Amino acid sequence: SLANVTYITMEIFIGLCAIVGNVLVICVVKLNPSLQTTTFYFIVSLALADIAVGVLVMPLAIVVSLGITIHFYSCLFMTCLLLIFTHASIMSLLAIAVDRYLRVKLTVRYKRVTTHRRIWLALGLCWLVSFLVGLTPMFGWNMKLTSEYHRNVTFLSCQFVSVMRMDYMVYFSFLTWIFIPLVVMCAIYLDIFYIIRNKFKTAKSLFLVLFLFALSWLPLSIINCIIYFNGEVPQLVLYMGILLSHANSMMNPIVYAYKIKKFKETY
Amino acid sequence: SAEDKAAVERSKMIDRNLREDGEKAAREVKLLLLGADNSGKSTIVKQSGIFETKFQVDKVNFHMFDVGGQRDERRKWIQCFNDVTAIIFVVDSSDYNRLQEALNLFKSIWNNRWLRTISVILFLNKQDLLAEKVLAGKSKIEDYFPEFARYTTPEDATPEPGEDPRVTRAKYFIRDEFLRISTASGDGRHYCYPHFTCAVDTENARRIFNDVTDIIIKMNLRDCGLF
Amino acid sequence: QVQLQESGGGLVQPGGSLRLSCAASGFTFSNYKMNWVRQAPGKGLEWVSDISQSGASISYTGSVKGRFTISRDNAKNTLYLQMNSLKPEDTAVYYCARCPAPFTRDCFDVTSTTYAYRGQGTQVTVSS
Amino acid sequence: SELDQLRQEAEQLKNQIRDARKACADATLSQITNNIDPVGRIQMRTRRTLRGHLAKIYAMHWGTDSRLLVSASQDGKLIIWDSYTTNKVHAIPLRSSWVMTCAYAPSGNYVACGGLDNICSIYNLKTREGNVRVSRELAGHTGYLSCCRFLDDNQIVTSSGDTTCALWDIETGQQTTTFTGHTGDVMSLSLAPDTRLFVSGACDASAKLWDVREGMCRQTFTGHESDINAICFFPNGNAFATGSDDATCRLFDLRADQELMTYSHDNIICGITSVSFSKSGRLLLAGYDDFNCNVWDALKADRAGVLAGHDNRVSCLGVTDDGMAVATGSWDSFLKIWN
Amino acid sequence: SIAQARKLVEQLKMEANIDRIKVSKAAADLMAYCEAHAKEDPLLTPVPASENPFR
Ligand SMILES: CNC(=O)[C@H]1O[C@@H](n2cnc3c(NCc4cccc(I)c4)ncnc32)[C@H](O)[C@@H]1O
Repeated sequence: SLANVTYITMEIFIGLCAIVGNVLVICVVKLNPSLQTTTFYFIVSLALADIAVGVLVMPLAIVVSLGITIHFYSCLFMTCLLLIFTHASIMSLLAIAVDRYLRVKLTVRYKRVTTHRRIWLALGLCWLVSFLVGLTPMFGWNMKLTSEYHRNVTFLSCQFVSVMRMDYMVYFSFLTWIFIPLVVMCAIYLDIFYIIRNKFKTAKSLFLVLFLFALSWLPLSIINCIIYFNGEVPQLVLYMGILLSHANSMMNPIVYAYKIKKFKETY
Repeated sequence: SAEDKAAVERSKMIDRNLREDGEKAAREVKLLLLGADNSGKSTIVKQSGIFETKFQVDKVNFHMFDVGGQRDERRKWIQCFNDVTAIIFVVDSSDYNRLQEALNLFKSIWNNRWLRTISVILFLNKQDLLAEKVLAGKSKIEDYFPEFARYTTPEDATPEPGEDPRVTRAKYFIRDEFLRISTASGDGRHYCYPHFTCAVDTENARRIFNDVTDIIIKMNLRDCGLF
Repeated sequence: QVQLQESGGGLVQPGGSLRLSCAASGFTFSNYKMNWVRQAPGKGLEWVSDISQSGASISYTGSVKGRFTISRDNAKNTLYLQMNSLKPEDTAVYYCARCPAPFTRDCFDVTSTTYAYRGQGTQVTVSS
Repeated sequence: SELDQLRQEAEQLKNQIRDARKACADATLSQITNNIDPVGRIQMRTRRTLRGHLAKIYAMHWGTDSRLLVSASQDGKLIIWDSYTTNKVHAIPLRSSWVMTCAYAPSGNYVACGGLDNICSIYNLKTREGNVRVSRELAGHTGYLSCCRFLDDNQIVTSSGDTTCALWDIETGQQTTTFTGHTGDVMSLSLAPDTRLFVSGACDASAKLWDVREGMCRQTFTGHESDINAICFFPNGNAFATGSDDATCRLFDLRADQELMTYSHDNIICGITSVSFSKSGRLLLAGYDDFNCNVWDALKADRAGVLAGHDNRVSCLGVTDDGMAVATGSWDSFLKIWN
Repeated sequence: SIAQARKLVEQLKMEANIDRIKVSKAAADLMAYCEAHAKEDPLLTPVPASENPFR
């Protein structure tokens, strides 16, 4: 369990950095009323998801790695909570990208149609879709339906492999909810780049937000695609993928909030 | 607490109307119209106290504020226009004697601490009068601007069809005089949009719309950190 | 009491030289950009030159470039204007105008008719 | 000839006034108030944040009940706040959104506003129909109206950008008295507690003491270097403080006819938009362009504290009649109540 | 301009003929006013939260 000890001790480091960094985001936005703008509602929604990664996903990523003998549905709800608050971070990043697309495409009409009412519905729909993506295994995409062996299994050791299905993780969790937003985010951030050029310091900003999404969500997703095609993956490179998936929630204030001048001035 | 509840209900009703009026106010684009008496700023769009001109381009309502009825000293009342989307600066480009006065006024507006976040839509008006003054040859820019003798027309210039090279060199020199000021201070916070316009020009409202669109896009991108 | 006192103006032959002095009092001279403005007979007020607070940023109007040399002495609180190669169109009442606010790159209203931080002026007459 | 003679006579009179002031300046306010104990660290905190204005606030005036205040923001709204409960009592739509000043009548029945429209608009808050309507528009100023203060329900002194202050009769809408003499445009006015006098600060770096009834300028106070944006009368009426763009606040005494104290620091390079005294006059609260309000010990020239809670330019500052609160409006579209 | 200068001279004559007290006397009066009203200055001496309407 030498790699498992290093994995747990690094999840805490990623998790504590995630919580501390993203609480300071919601504080600045709440302590300065001028930063309660249309821009920071997506940042606050992102920050709430990233805090949820630190407090509800990071401790539960440890519990799914220790293999404690709990009920299948108790383990399923713990693993489902790993996918709710991590897909909420992904949809919040899509929400920022769509919001940044409306600044370049709606032009003068941006601050007229995107009222506070329709952003709360948009951010609420994102969080609602985040829950409905994460609560899909609780509605019969669990491993119980794969075979007739898993129907009668109660009080198994809580591992991700034994409870979650790779059909959901490859086709629903990555190809519908991580790859399609990434294609949209790449499409948004390539269209934004061609408008700022038609009218180096702008390519750097647009690539960073896009590369760190890909650096954090593609390594874990490629691993899940290898094991779905009968391949094999080492456990240490796997743990790094899980660490990279929770590292997005830590690098989000520095890449999204800190680039904003009004935020960086107070911090 | 019977009257206290009514006060909160009245305050919520009042705050509701402020939100409604703020949304209506947000649909209007506030512009500051500035220029000398000979600038022809009153005939730019062609649509007492401070005079307001309302024009709409592509369902976007622009409120152009021409501040008449004030004295020649403007260092205090121009601070009232800190939050306007653009300052529409109109220059009589033909009047060489008052070009430096326009340049000094543009320099003051550009470098003012309450106007340094405001992009300026520059209108180099009276291009028809500027063209006939250059071709006549009686009035020389080099008498008022010795650097015009060493000035060459930029490769990025877009001369009008059938325009004399002397006229093109003259009008772009005046543009570069204002653009020298604009590039010297205000690093990416605000930009200058120069336009060569005449008295009979009918596309100035479109030009303001195109620049204001660029300003608001850059303002929105600056808020999210992208610009 | 902000007081600007011009001196050195007078009758000068065309092509002659004339040095103006602006004694400044009532304000910290080194904190303000200083201006020279004209009053030609029958013409409006024309800005001639400015010098920055330190004295590095110096700009002249094009009619006097190569001929006028503005300078300041913050120690003596004096604003100078060396007017060489004087032409008859330079016949004007020359006022030293102080920019209204300290530590400001902008200089508003120094050419206004009733500007406050501007001296009474000195008469420079360039005639044969 | 005649003009040069008049200028030389004016210089001789100015030297005579300067010599009289120097003869009366045996000691300074620093010397007299050297032995008094310092006020300590005045740490006021934001008790109420009034968040209804959707544009920069240019001015705010307190009511004499010390509970209701009128705020003028450049969105065309005069909001009257119940500062104890943050309730908006009124929201008056303005014909001209470029409002630069607002006044609150001592009776509380009326408010005023003005700005680039060159018109002081008087609004009746006690209409029989129950809705606030404009009662009188005061036209006659040929420049932007920078400040206004009610003496009563029928008289109001309005200072404007036409370099003149005017005493109005609201019932007739006419200037009963015009106060001329400022060469630069007047930016603020401060009524004396007995309302027989008012001091006006202008952009000519001079503050003039006016007699309301007589209509003449009794005393002219120089000493500032730049445009006097703010003026406020000491609670006894024998002195007043000014705020200017030269990053200094100066206290002028009427009966000494000269500056007593300069409230400045080397790290302050921003102009003063608003000044206001406390009830005892010991604290001089001044709003600055560095987004902060420095509380000044008026007797010892020591920065007692900083009211740092605004993200944009502090344009107005008001202390209640009972001294219980300090309202600081600003260009961040928020009013903050401090004590 | 002659009328403007003449009006300035007449105003300066009015301002030069005013009875000015010493700066020491004025300073003493201001200091006495501050010390006589310091107890009733809430900003100077903070009031208890019970009597403060903004607590
Ligand atoms: C989109 N939200 C996520 O990816 C989160 O869900 C968890 N998460 C994903 N993928 C995992 C995994 N994949 C190996 C594997 C091996 C065999 C079968 C199966 I099903 C899976 N292992 C353990 N936690 C995994 C991580 O916490 C992420 O932050």
